[PDB]
Order: sequence, then C-alpha cells, then structure tokens
Amino acid sequence: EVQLVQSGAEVKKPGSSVKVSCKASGGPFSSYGFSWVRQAPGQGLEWMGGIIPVYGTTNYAQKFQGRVTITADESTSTAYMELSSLKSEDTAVYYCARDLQRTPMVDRIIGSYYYYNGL
Amino acid sequence: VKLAGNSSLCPVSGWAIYSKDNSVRIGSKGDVFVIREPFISCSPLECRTFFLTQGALLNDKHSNGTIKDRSPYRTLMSCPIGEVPSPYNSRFESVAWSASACHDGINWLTIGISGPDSGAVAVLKYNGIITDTIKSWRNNILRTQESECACVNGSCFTIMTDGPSDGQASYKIFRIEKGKIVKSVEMNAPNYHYEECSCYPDSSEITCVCRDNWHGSNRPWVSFNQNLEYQIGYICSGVFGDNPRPNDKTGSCGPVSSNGANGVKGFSFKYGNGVWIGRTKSISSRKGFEMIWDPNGWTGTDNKFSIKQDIVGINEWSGYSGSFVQHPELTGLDCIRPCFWVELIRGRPEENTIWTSGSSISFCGVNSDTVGWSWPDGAELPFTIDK
Amino acid sequence: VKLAGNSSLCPVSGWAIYSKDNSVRIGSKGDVFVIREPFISCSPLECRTFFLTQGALLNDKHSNGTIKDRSPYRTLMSCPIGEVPSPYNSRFESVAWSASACHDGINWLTIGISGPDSGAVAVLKYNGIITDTIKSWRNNILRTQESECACVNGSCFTIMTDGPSDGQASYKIFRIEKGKIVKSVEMNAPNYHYEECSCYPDSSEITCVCRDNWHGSNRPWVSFNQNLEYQIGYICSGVFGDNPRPNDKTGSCGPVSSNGANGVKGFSFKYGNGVWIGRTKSISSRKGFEMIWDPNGWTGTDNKFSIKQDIVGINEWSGYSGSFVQHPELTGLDCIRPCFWVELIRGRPEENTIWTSGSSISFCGVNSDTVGWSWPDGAELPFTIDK
Amino acid sequence: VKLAGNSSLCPVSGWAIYSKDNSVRIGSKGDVFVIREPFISCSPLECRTFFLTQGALLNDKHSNGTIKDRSPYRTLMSCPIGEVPSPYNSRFESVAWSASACHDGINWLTIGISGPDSGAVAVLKYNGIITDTIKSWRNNILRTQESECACVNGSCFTIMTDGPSDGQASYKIFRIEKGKIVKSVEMNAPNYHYEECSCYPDSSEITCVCRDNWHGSNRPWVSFNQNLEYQIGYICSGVFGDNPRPNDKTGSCGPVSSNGANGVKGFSFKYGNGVWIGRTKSISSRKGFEMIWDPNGWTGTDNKFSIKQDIVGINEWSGYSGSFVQHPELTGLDCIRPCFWVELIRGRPEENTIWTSGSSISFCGVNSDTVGWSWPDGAELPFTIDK
Amino acid sequence: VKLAGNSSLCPVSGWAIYSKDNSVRIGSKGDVFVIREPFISCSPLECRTFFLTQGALLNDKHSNGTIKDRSPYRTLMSCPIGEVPSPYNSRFESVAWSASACHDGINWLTIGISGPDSGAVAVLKYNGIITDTIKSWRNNILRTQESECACVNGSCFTIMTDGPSDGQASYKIFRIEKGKIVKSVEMNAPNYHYEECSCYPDSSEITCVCRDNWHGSNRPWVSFNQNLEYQIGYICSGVFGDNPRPNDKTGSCGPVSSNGANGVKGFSFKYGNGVWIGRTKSISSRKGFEMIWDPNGWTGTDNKFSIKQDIVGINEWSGYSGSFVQHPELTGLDCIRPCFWVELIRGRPEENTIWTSGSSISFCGVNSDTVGWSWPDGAELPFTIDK
Ligand SMILES: *[C@@H]1O[C@H](CO)[C@@H](O[C@@H]2O[C@H](CO)[C@@H](O[C@@H]3O[C@H](CO)[C@@H](O)[C@H](O)[C@@H]3O)[C@H](O)[C@H]2NC(C)=O)[C@H](O)[C@H]1NC(C)=O
Ligand SMILES: *[C@@H]1O[C@H](CO)[C@@H](O[C@@H]2O[C@H](CO)[C@@H](O[C@@H]3O[C@H](CO)[C@@H](O)[C@H](O)[C@@H]3O)[C@H](O)[C@H]2NC(C)=O)[C@H](O)[C@H]1NC(C)=O
Ligand SMILES: [Ca+2]
Ligand SMILES: [Ca+2]
Ligand SMILES: [Ca+2]
Ligand SMILES: [Ca+2]
Ligand SMILES: [Ca+2]
Ligand SMILES: [Ca+2]
Ligand SMILES: [Ca+2]
Ligand SMILES: [Ca+2]
Repeated sequence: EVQLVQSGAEVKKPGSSVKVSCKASGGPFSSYGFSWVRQAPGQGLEWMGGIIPVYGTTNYAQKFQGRVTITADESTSTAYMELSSLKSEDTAVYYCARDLQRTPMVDRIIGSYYYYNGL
Repeated sequence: VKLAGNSSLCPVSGWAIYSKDNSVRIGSKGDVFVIREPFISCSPLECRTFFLTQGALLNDKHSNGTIKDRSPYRTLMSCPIGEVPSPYNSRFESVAWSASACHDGINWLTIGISGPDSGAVAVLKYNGIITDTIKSWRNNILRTQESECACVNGSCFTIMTDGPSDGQASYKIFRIEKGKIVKSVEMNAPNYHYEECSCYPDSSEITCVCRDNWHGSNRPWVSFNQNLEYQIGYICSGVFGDNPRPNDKTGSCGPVSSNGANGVKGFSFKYGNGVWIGRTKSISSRKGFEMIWDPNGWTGTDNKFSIKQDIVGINEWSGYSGSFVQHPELTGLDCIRPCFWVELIRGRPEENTIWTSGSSISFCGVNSDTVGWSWPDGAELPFTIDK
Repeated sequence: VKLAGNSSLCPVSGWAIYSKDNSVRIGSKGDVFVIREPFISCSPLECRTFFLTQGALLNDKHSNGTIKDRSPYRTLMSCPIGEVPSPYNSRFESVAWSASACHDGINWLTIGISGPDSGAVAVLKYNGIITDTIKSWRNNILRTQESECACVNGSCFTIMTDGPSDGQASYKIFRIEKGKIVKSVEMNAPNYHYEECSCYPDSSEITCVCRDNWHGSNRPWVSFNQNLEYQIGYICSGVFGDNPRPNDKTGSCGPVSSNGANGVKGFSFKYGNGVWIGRTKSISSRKGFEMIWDPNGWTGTDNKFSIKQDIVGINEWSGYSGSFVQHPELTGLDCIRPCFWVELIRGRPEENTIWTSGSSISFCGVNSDTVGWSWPDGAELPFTIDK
Repeated sequence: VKLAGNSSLCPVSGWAIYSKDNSVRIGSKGDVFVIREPFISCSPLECRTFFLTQGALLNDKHSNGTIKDRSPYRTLMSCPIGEVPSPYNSRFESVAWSASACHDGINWLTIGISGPDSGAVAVLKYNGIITDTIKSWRNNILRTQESECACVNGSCFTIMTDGPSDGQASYKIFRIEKGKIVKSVEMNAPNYHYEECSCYPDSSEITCVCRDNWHGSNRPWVSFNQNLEYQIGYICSGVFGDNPRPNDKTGSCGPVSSNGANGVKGFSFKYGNGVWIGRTKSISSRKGFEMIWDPNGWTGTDNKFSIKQDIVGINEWSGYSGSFVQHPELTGLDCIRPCFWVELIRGRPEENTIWTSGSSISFCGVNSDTVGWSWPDGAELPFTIDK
Repeated sequence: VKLAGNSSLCPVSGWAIYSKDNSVRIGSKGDVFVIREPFISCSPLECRTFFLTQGALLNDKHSNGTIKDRSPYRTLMSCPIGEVPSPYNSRFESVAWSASACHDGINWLTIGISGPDSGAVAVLKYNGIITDTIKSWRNNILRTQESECACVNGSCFTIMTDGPSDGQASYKIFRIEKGKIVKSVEMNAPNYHYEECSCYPDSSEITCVCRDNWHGSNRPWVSFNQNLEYQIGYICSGVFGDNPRPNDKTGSCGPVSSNGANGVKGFSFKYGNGVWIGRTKSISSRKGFEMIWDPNGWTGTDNKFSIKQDIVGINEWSGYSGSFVQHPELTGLDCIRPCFWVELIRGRPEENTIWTSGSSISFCGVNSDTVGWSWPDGAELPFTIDK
C-alpha cells in the first residue's frame, strides 16, 4: 500500500510562513490528486487546496486564495503546501491526503482543474 | 471550381487502410514535431494532414511538459498524408492551440485559435490571408472541431464551443464563405454538451458527431443546412461510442450519464437509421480502435450490431478520431465517400516520459473486400530524452 | 496521354549505369529509412524509386529486429532516383509490406498489401485515391511483384501469389484500368511456382520473369496479352538465373530441382530465342551481380553464352533485382528500352547487426560502348547502433 | 502584372497573429540557421521570411562569437513564413551582412551588402540575376533597412546609410526599377539620424519610419514620391518609440536627446495625424512588445493614447521590428493592408551563451475583434553547446 | 527555346559576389555531402551548382580516406546555388568521379565518367535519359572539364583527356547535340597538356582555358568553332596562372617549364589581346584567390598588369576555379556575361583530418563599382569525427 510521510512539527511567529512536505513513499504519485486538509484542535476538517502533478494544475479554497501555494515534485514524488501571512488562527494539524482513483484524461486542461472521489 | 457537395454519402461495407505516417518511431532519430490533435482534409486535388505542433521536436528538451494543450508556441501546420510532421516538409497555417481546416474547392480555409483562456481569438485564413476573426463570447476556453470542417456549394461550416468542459457550455454554428463569417447561430441545447465535432457534408446538409465531455457516454450530434436551421440529438445506439463509457447496454436518444464524464473526440457516419461507429476497444483507457456497423443504431437503443472491423488492438494506444470526406470532384465518383483518421497518443500521462505526442493512421470506406488488423503506433518508449 | 506500349524491346548490347543512391552509407549520419525491396518505375515525364520502409530510420533503436518482412509499420513510399530514401524527400504511397507500382501514362498506380497473413488485402490507388481492393483468396500470405507493373494501351497488369512459399501455390494475373481491377485469371500451372515477378511490356503484350521458391533454380516465366490469354514456362538456359542454384550445367525448360529451394527475386529480357540474364555471381549466397547474354538461352538448354558484363564484385553483397522500362513516350525513341535495378542488402542475417536494409543501383540498356565494374553498397558495418 | 500601389493604407483597429516559426526552440534539435535581422516581404502570390544567416547552425561550434554583425560568411536567405530557417527549406538570395528585399509584382528584388567596412558594396539582384551595384560613398559601414523595401507602379525604393552610427551620417533614397538604380537623392537632414528604416507604400507614395541611433529616443521619418521629392521629420508623440527611451513625457517633432543614444529598429503606421506605434515594453532592455494607437501622435507632443495591445510580455526577450504590407493584388481588398513582424533575440549579450540568434512572430492589421497576449521565443537557454 | 550564343563576352571591369554556400561550416552540424570539384552552370531560367559527392556525409565515419578522387560511390549531383549540398535538397544526375554539365536551352546535359581506370566510360544524359556513351581510348584515366560545358546554337561542346597526368596525353573535342555525340576530333598538340578545361562560348565559338599538369605553369588554351576546327596555344602573360608556378617573370606563348609540374584547375576570359586571370595568391600551396586584368596578357609576355581584385586572403585555403556564363536568354542583356566560381578545399592533405571536402563562392562580372575582400571557407578544423 501507499504511505504519505510528512515533515516534522513547526512553530512560527505571526506574519511568517511555513512549508510542509508530503513524500509519497509508494507508487501512485504522478497521476493522482493530492489535497491539503487542516484541523484546528477540537474542530472540524478544512480543505485548503489540491494539486494534480501530471497536469500541473491547482485548486485553492476561497478562504486561502492569495496566501497558500501547493507545489509538486514529480521526480521525488513529493508534495508541498506553503501558507504565508500566518495568523494565530492558523494553528492546526495539517494533513496531506491522496485521492482514491487515478485522475481522468483531460484534453482541455483548465488551469484550476481538480477532481475529488475520496481521500 | 467550387465543391458542390449535393451528393449523398457513398454506402460502405468496410474500411481499407489509407495512410500511416509512423511519426513517433521516425521521431526517435529524425527531426519530427511533437504534435497532437491531427486531422486529414482534402482538396479536389490532394489530401493533407493538419496538426497542432508544440513548437518543439521529439527527443529534445523542449518536449518537456508538453501535456498542456495550450501554450503560445503551438501552431497549426500541415504536411502531405502518410508523411512525418517534420519542419522540413510541413507548411505553416496559423498560430493555434485549437484549429480546424477545410477546402471549399478553390482555397484552403484554416481556423486558428490562440490567446489567453479568457480572451481567445480564432483567426480565419483563406489562402493564408487573414480574412476574419472571432473572439470568445463566454471567456472560457474557446475551442473548435480539431478535425476538418465541411464545405457545401462554396460555403464552409464549423462548430465552436465556449464555456465549461465539465458543465453546460455555449455552442455555435458558423457559415464561412471565402474565410468571412457570414452567419452564426447559438444552439438551443440545454443539458447537451458539444466538443470537438467531426462534421461531414451529406447531400447539401451537414451532420456533426461530437463529444459530450460533461455527462455523456454516447455521442451528441447536430445537423444543419445552409441557412443554419438545425436539429440536435444523441446517438441512440446501445453500442456506446465515447471513451470512457459503460459496457454495451440499453442506449438512449439523450445523454447517457453512466460514465458520462470526460470523453474522447470521435466520429460516426449516419446511413438512414444505421450508423458506422468508430470507438476505442477499451472502456476506461484510450486503447484499441474498431469500426462497428449498427443498422438501426442511429434511432434505436438496443446493443445489437451486425459488423465489426478491428483497427487497433485492444492492448495498444489509441486516441482522437475524426471523419474526413473525399468529394466527387476529387475521386470522380458520383457520391461523397467517407473516410476517417485515428490519433495514436504516446507518452504522458499513461507512459513514463516527459512528453506527449501522436502518430496517425487513416482509412477510407470501400464497397469491396477489407480486413481487420492492428496498425498501432509502434514506438518503443521511453525515448533517450526521458532517462 | 496514355502509354501506347505497342513497341518492341530495343535490342541492347550492354548496360550503362543509371543511378546509385548510396543510402546505407549516408544512413550512417543522415535520417534515412530502413528499406528493403526497392524498385524503379517511370512515368512519361520522370522516374521514381519505390521502396517498402520499416517505419524506422537507420542507426535508430527502432531498426531492431527488422528482418521480419511483414509488420503493420511497413509502408510503400517513393523518392526521385539516385536520392536517399529520407522522410524529408520521400512521398507516401500506401501502407504495405508487399507492393507494386506503375504509371499508365496519366497517373501513378500503386498496389499496397497489408493486413494479417490469413486475410491480407491489396489496396489499389490511382492518383493516391483508393480505387479498388482485393483480398487473399487462399489465406496464406498474399504477395506481389515487388517491382513495377506493366501498362499497355491504358491497362496495367500485375501478378499476385497466394499460398505456400515452399510448395504449390495459387497465381493470378490482373488487368487494372485506372486503378480498378477489370479482369483476372488464375493460372493453371501445376508443379510451377511464381513469386515476385518482373513484368515488362513488349509490343502490346507482357512477359514476366519470376522466382521459383519451391523447387526451382531456373526462373519461371509467364507472358500474356490484354485479354489475359497466357503462356507459361521456364527459362531453358543452362545458365541458371536464381540464387541459390547449381553450377552451370544442362538446363531444362521445366523447373530445375537441383538447388531448387528458396530463391531470389530476379529478371530477364527475352530477345527472340535469346535472353539477357541478370543473376548473382555466387551460387550459395547473395553476393555479386552480372548480366549475361545467352543468344539461345530462352529455348535452348546448353550452358554456352557469348557476353558477360560485371555489375557487382563476387565478394560484395547483392540482393533483389528487377526490370523496369522506359517507354518511347519518355525517351523519344521508337522502341521501349529495357533497364534494371539491383538491391544491395546489408546487415542481417549475413552481418553482425541488429538491422537489415538496402541501397540500390540501376542500369539502362544502350547499343553503345559500356564497361563492367563493381558498384557495391560500400557501407562499413556494423553501425554505432549495433554495439 | 506590376504592383500598382495607388491604394491608401487600410484603417485598422487591432492586430491578429499571422505567423510564429519557433526557430530557436526547434534549433535545439533540428538543423537551423543562426540568424538575425529577419523580415517578411510578400509577392502578389505568397509571403516569405528573409533573414541574414551567420553561415552556421544552432548548437554547433561554428555559432561561437556570433555577435559580430559583419563577417564574410553571412548570407541573405529566405524561406516560407512560419517555417524554421533551415538549410533544407531556405532559398539563397545574396551574400550580405545587411540586406533588403521586396517584390515589384513580377520578380523578387534583393539587395545584399558585403565587403569591407570601408568599401562595402550593395549587390542588387532582380530574379536572382545581378542587375546593379552601389559602393559605399563615405567609407563607413554601408547599411540598409533590414526590412522590406516598398514598390509602387513598378519602381521599388529603399534607404541606405553611410557614415557614423554615433554621429551625423549620410542618408540616400533610391528608386530601383527591375533591379537597376535609376535615381538617387542624398537627404539634406542636418542633426537627423537614419538607420534601418521600415518603409511601406501609401497611396502612390512611401513613408519610412526609421531609427535614430545618434541622439534620438523618438523615431525619425522620411516620406517621398516617385520623383524622390521628400519630407523629413520626427514622430512628435510623447509615446516614445525607440529603445532605450525616457518614460512617456512631452514629446517633440525633432529628435529627443534624452536617452537619444543608440536604439532599435522599429516601425510605425501614420493615419492622418494618428500613428500605430510598435515598441518594446521595457525602457532600457529589449524586453516585451506592444502596439499603441495614438490618434494625434504623428503631429502632437502629448503622451496620451487611446489603444494598447500586448504582443510580448514585459519579462521576455524582444528585438528588431519592421513593417510589411499586403497589396490588393495579393489580398483582393481595395486598400493596401499593413502588417508587422517582431524579432525575438536570444543569447548574447543578455544571456549566458556563446551565440546570438532570433525567432520571429508576425501580426496583420484587421478591422475586427483581436486580443493581446504574449507570444515569446520560448527557448530554454543555455543550449548544450554553451556548457 | 535553343540558346543562340552568337553574342560576344560582355566587357567587364570588376567582379560582384554572386553566391556562397558555407557548406563545410554548416556540415559540422547538418547532413552535408562530402564533395569536391563543384561547378555552376545556368539554364535560361535558373543556375545550379553541380558537384561530385563521395557517397558520404561530413562528420561521418564514411568520410574517412576521402582523398581518393575515384571510387564506385562518387555521384554527380546538383542543388540550387548558394545552398548546402545536402541529400535533402540535391538532385541526382549521374554516377561519376569526373563530370561536366551544361544546358543547351531546352534540357540539362550531364556527362558522368565512372568505371575502372583502364576502361572508364562517360555516360551522357539529356534530360536525365541516357543518350550516348563514350569509352576510354587510351585506357588511362578518362577525365573531363569538372566545369560547365559550352552550348552554341543547340550544340554543346566539351573536352576530355585520356592518358598520363605527368606526360603527353590524348585530348579530344566533342560536339554533342541533345546528348548524342555527333563529331569528335583529337587535338594535334605535341608537348601540350590539357586537363580540366574551363570552356565558355564567345560569339558563336568556344575558347577553353585548361590546366597543364605535365610541364606548364602557364595555362594552355584551345578555341574552336561548330565544325571543330581548332587553334591551340598558351597564355603568353608573364602573370602565370597555374599553381604551383614561379614568381611573375617573362612569360611564354608556349609551356613554361619552371614549376611546370602538376597544377590546379583554373579559368581565364580573353578580351582581344587582354585576359582576365583568376589564380591563387600563393605560388606553392592552394591559398588565396585574386582576379587580375592584363590588357595584353593573352599575346604579350611581360608581367605588367593594370587591375587586381582580391577574392580570398593569401592565408586562407582555396582550390579549383572555373568559368560559367549567363546567356542573354537568361539575363536579358545583349551580350553573354562571364562569371566564375572558386572551390575552397578543406582537410587533407594540408590539414589534420581524415577527410577532404570543399565549399564554393561565386562572382559575376559587372561594369560597375566592385570591391576586393576575402570570402574564405570559414570552417574550424578538425571536426569531431577527426579526434
Ligand atoms: C521537466 O519539467 C519538470 C517540471 O514539470 C522538471 O521537474 C522539476 O525537476 C527538478 C529536478 O530536476 C525538481 O527540483 C528539485 O527540487 C527539490 C526541492 O523541492 C530539490 O531538493 C532538488 O534538489 C531539485 O532541485 C523540481 O521540483 C521539479 N519541478 C516539478 C514541478 O516537478 C524537470 O526537471 C524537467 N526536465 C527537463 C529535462 O527539462
Ligand atoms: C533487439 O531485439 C532483441 C530481440 O530480438 C533483444 O534481445 C534480447 O536481449 C535481452 C538482453 O538485451 C535478452 O534478455 C536476457 O534474458 C536472460 C534470460 O534469458 C537474462 O538472464 C539476461 O539478463 C537478459 O535480461 C533477451 O533474451 C533477448 N531476446 C531475444 C528474443 O533474443 C535486444 O535486446 C534488442 N536490442 C535493442 C537495442 O533494442
Ligand atoms: Ca463523455
Ligand atoms: Ca442495433
Ligand atoms: Ca529457388
Ligand atoms: Ca546457350
Ligand atoms: Ca536612439
Ligand atoms: Ca496623444
Ligand atoms: Ca602545372
Ligand atoms: Ca601586360
């Protein structure tokens, strides 16, 4: 099966930025959607953004537009999430989760294209 | 002289192979364009292979990341059939990442779409001279047949789509004369989705078989006359023509939602209530190709068919397919004969390379003995640039 | 205007060199098709070199295992004489692993055979437009001349073989008019074997010299008129023309069984009771080439001949050979002049490479001073791809 | 038949993309000339891309140090539009390190300048036959438009400069008929500087927009009739057209000395007192390109303009630009339509390579919907030869 | 229509540069024939560059040992002027290691010499059809002009040599009409030596300037009329034209024995008692080239001349040079204009490579301003194949 290994814990002052890695220690990486979900302590799940590395496309939630950046590295099978202008309300546990099915074939690729079957 | 186009489709009973360029195989050594979305179109004198280049050559570092269908470097170019799309034998047509081209009988008409996603502009050329332009009216990527347009009596017609690829969009029919758009009609087709139509003239009218990328596993169609009065519908046959699709089952004259999400450019030839259906052999991936004759498939919903001819083996890569006709002006026959081409996509996303390109095969309908076989791309991947 | 073809063969007294393409040598650096079975055919305006590519280029990995004569990637293409068969100067004709082509005087006729071994279909094109098809009638590999066909008065003729290569097979004559098969006759030739015929028109008739791959070291022949009434027989000369063969000995007007097993495509020109014989110099391998004039070899069984002209040295590689004519319409003469080409096979199975290809030389008959020499391929093998 | 040229410029409201050759990108793999100073010129039948080669190919060691604009190896050559300038598709015109070419309607006129700096000679060819020569009259490098010349009624005109590039020089107008210089006039223009003029015919006269390399950040211009009576001046608009230049400010109908030192070849189309200005986006480097419509810019000194259309992004390399027209003989219109090309310089001095070359894009004016975008060179530098 | 050729040579006062192919420089990357002995010849419509290939491409291993002037792989081919001799743009003419070609006004006449040294046969082609042959009569290598032949009134003339290169040989004049040799005369020239003549028509007659390889440092010449009545002699000028030669000294109307041993192919244009002499700048090696006008050099023995124009610098490699004319049928003038080409030999024996090849420059005579300069080959040797 597939294993997603994330970077260690992080502590930041407000106004700074943080970048978290997500190394897909398995097969899937290239043609699979990767999402970044955060969860404040004692609160619900909140989806920040997603990426499809084969198509080089990203989709961000309207709450995080402008200060979140999700990048991929097709060589090392690693995904990244960078959140800038950090506020104290951003204190949460940040998860990265692959999708369940291979992405469909898109001939007309929208720059913000993303698919979601289930993480 | 002008192409009359008042002849009906010749009735066919098979498909004889017409051309095979072996591009990607020859591209491993020679200087060959990285291409995608090729199509064949014929004049009353010759036939040509149009294609959208990526401004790069195979086995070159500039073929990296050439999945992306839209870039300022893509150009519509053309070369003789069965010939490799090389910069040394290719004629330039227009700067485009979405194109269409046909010959009214006196001059090549080419339609090139370039520009940003919100402001794409289709450049119309007649004899290589810019004759008209049309701008995206819904500011979501403007796209066209990626196959030949259809000319009748001196007027050529095409289909363009503006809007979402995963939802309801806007579709327009155009009537071009000597490269000038003279009439256009937006189709009143709610819950329909039209993309990358394969239009062919049929005895003074035109019928386009298209691709439903939004909720359709059967193929939508639209037919119209010179005044652009039109009729819409879906191929009712239970032999589903899109890819992906479900297994063969009870069809529908409306869009079939099962596996109705994104599809593949295709074609079909309607003969009364029957239909010649070209489709992939696989249900999920773009593998194999075959021609199926359903004698009642145009208006009936059953899955029964009477003739099937193999084109590409189920294990080997296939891709876009489109129709192209050979008019009596060119062949000397008394009816407009139908033909088709098949794109053989190699590389990304299915294969471990840094590039995506395609070769082409083509077949023409004959009323004589034919045979099924597998004419695949044949390139051994990955290439040296992929290590 | 149509090619009349009512002139007799010009009488010849030698052979002057006509072309040499130096393909494989230039293939070491340039972009050159891996080819095999080349032949020359002329229109009333120009002469062209047809060939069966392998969908790959020399010194490329896709030239691996290209011994196999049949694949879905082989295509019939043509380029000007003496020119290298490159994708940058070659015109596409048809998808084929067995082909034939000739010019009736108004348009190129091409015959391309592709498909499975049990269902091979020959696609006939007139001016690149598919005009007819013919399917294998014995379901064992369908094959044709691999040299030019012969046109008289507007009708072109060819030979096709269906059945075993090591036994009795089926042989048919065709009479094509503007790419449409108008008449065909199956030859009744028991104990005969016909393969890869070299047909030339001779005073309103056609005589084909062929290859007996089953039990024949002399060459079988068949001559016929426009109504396809035909004569059959073998070259009686004791100067055996096939390869392999025995040493020169007493010949036979029937098939000579000694070393009668598989042969090489060849040709011959009959002049009354005499014959111009082109053959290899070696008796076992495909090495060297020479032209021999036997003044009574067509009807006599002795081994005596009066003239011999060296073409390729006995130590250097040779291969298929075939006839091609230049009609008075092209030369301005008052008789149809004979010419011939020689294929120079390099690589497998005789050489330590991963590929097999060939270059070509050609000679035309003249009634003037000539000289014998050795014009070999000249490529230094193995190539860099073979290491 | 001769090109009349008595029509006025078609009025334009935008620019539709006409060609893009993707040379340097394809030069990374294919065999492509190292070129610089390209320009387009059209006959009544076709359009061609002329260019000055360096006698060398991209990614080859002979492309080292190819900054130097003058060498005995540079040649003026031409190929179809949108095609890559390869030795396999390029026609030879003349040996030149400074060139100009136009079609009077019956035959290509080419002007090639070669020789030493003190004795440079311009070779004039009409249909490739040398028809006239003209020698440097001030013994300091003789140079010409590096764009198309202008033909009216059968007479073609050009501008040549002899003397210093950083000071007052000598400028002459020529009137060529069938390649023979029939009249010339030296311009009485003290304090003016003319280099690399972009000349277009406009209703039986010619107006050239040029480059002031000595003290000018606005563009000098000269207009003349068939008798070579001329008028001189500078574009008064505060939208400065040269590169480098100052920020947009109050302009002058004389030379603007601020950032008046060396500039870039450019063009402009005058319409009454309006002007379509093509210029770089950057003020210092050769980056980006845009078209600006100033409705009073030809005679007014303010910096206000009403229309701007993006051509190349401000961050991507640009270079020479020049005008070329399509006459009614070619387009069938009733007015001479304006177009223009943009050279995209890559490599030295701005980039870490051993070479300098360029690709081209072109646009034609239309009175219909257009869009602004960025169509840059797109080559990934450095190349393998630069390591 | 036929080339009349009854005009006298246009009188000239300089030389304007006509073409430069930059072959070897482009050959370092592109696919370029290894050539030697190139020459230009013109039809009433175009001019072409003929050359003798070696059946191999530059920077390829098959270009090893290509010093040897004679091999069964050498072929005469032609391409447009100023273009690189590539297999993708070169037309095949004949198999030859010694060649000549000219256009009578209706069809290209080509003469190709191949075969063994003792039995060489020259193949004559008119419109690519073999029209005649001529076999060596002295059984010692048969050779010809290696430059264009001269056609007058429909009859073309050439010179061939059979016998020793270091002693008395046999020389013949031929009168070909439509590729058929109609008359020949062996010259009665004891103590003379003729090789590689440069023949040009001059007012219904022909005058050839040739190379004395046996005992001559001045150039021998022969002039003749249509009936082949001839006159022989040597250029009397003390400005010696061969290479090697002695310093300029008192000349002779007979052969000058000082440095009279083997020479270089050259040319000269006679104007009354004057002569335009093309020669190398160096006295020992093949370095540099220049044009010298000696107003009495044809009949006078002094070393005085009045005009000298530099062509190639004394430090840079030169080689064969030859004449070629442009008839009034092509130029529209009232006199047959003279031009010339220069071969720039690179590699062996003078340079450290495994190969020998050459590029070409050409000039045409004009009565207008010209300039002297150096237009060398420009290739940086050794190439990558030489390491
Ligand atoms: C073709 O294009 C792809 C992009 O689609 C290029 O992929 C990029 O590859 C480089 C390495 O070759 C990656 O860089 C690495 O970054 C990590 C930090 O994240 C660093 O630790 C490594 O040492 C390395 O520098 C880069 O992330 C990756 N980018 C993407 C978007 O995948 C590929 O290199 C290109 N190949 C060619 C031949 O042009
Ligand atoms: C060209 O095609 C031939 C096939 O005709 C390829 O030959 C194959 O070569 C590989 C090795 O290169 C052989 O694999 C070996 O298998 C043995 C087990 O039998 C294993 O112990 C070795 O380590 C190796 O993996 C393979 O058997 C052989 N196949 C045949 C049918 O001969 C050849 O590799 C191709 N070359 C190129 C350049 O494409
Ligand atoms: Ca679908
Ligand atoms: Ca059914
Ligand atoms: Ca046999
Ligand atoms: Ca005998
Ligand atoms: Ca300036
Ligand atoms: Ca203003
Ligand atoms: Ca000498
Ligand atoms: Ca003198």
